[PDB]
Amino acid sequence: NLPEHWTDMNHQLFCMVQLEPGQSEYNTIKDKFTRTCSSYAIEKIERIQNAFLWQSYQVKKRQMDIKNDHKNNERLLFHGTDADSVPYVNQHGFNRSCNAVSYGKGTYFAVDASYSAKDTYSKPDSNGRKHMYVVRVLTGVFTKGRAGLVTPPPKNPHNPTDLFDSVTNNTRSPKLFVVFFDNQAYPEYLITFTA
Amino acid sequence: NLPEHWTDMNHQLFCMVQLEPGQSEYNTIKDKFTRTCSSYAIEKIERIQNAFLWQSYQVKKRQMDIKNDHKNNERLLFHGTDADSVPYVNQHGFNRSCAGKNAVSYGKGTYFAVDASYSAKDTYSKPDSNGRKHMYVVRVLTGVFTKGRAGLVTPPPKNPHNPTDLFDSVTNNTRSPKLFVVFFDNQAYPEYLITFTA
Ligand SMILES: O=C1N=NC(=O)c2cc(OCc3cccs3)ccc21
Repeated sequence: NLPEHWTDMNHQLFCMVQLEPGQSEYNTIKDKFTRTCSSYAIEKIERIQNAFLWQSYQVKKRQMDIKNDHKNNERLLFHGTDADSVPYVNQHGFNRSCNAVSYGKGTYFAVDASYSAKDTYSKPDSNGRKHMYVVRVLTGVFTKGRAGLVTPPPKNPHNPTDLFDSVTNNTRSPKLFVVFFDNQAYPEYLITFTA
Repeated sequence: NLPEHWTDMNHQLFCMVQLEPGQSEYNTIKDKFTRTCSSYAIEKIERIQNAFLWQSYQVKKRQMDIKNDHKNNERLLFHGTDADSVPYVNQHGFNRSCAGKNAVSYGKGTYFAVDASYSAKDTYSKPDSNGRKHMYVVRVLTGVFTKGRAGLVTPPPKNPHNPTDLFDSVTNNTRSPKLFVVFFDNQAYPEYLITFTA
């Protein structure tokens, strides 16, 4: 059930598609980035077409929509990484088993591109190029995190296996989210940029 | 896609079903266990009906079946655990982030045994305060595997010049496998829970 806006993949299951500057899709993703990163230089934006990762993510989304008895479980967030991790993320997505982890041992995603644009996250490569993903994240119902969590806390410790979907730094005004399970995050676009 | 011989769960997403001795389904599990654990006695065997874990597992199996083309990717293995872990595994499956270091480590992941005798060690199936020991029978997507190494946090690449094309799992010995380690969520479906005693 591959999305309409994907382009044909000649019966293959993985491809990175470079977006055409000035078209609707490129403009929308560029705007999300330049909202906080207007001083950077965008080299290119690529659409990640990973059939298997999409499949696994959409199953978790359908499950969370049933569990939570509503949609609104999804947010678009940013994730900066080093060049040597980009092939892994494109093919396999995010892995908690692979920086500060103050809110738990999961994968971190930022509300603002400016945060992911820090050199500690989007490490500039031997040519000055920096890499940041635009990510579909199943944040669902969330609570404040804490150091040492390996899963989100329970919603009520009377039922210890019924968990929050994610954690955050601040529930009223979140700036980061942490997810603790594979296929809770789909890397949708890769931005290559310089300072 | 739920299997047609499961009990009707009446819109519920999760149920444990107590099996009857003398049914083929009970007897095959009892025989698989007693092949190496004849000194122990089974209290009960429960079929685990977890709709969401099943869906996510069967998606991964279909993907590995496509990618590997005509491999037997699935093995039926054992996993001993403590009573405190049983409610989490029943609902959420096998989480590598909660796994202990194994006495012989072939990587940082969830361990599954070929022989029930391995899982029956008190180190894994810790007796509870009533002397009950707990062991899962698990469908595991072992896929294409190689000998593991203690450093691993994912299976190793098949080819060092293509680091993202991975083995599906690792083992202690490729010629005579006795354990498998998996490093990803929804690569193992907890199918039965054996409760047993000395
Ligand atoms: O874009 C990111 N890429 N990798 C990260 O590890 C990461 C981590 C991150 O917040 C980590 C914390 C800050 C304060 C306390 S905990 C934010 C963004 C990213």
